[PDB]
Amino acid sequence: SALGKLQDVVNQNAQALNTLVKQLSSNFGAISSVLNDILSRLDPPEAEV
Amino acid sequence: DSFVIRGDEVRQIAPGQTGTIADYNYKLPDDFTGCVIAWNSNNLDSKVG
Repeated sequence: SALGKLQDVVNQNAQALNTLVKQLSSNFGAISSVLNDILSRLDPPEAEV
Repeated sequence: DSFVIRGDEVRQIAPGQTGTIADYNYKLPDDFTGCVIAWNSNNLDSKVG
């Protein structure tokens, strides 16, 4: 634990990147989190929503 | 744009509708602005034969 200050910064940056990438898997109330699935399953009036 | 259609087809003169005259006769855009006007014309556009 001598080098904890640098490792803390590295861990925080990697965790922020992992969280930002992970947030793509969330649908945020939509039917799916995949854009291709929505574009292939629905008409543009509701796919737009 | 003036035409004569059936009574059940007046729902198809709208953005984002699936239907027959919507696809092959008269299509409205999704960003359509304006008014659709429909009235019964059985006394004028109909014959007993």
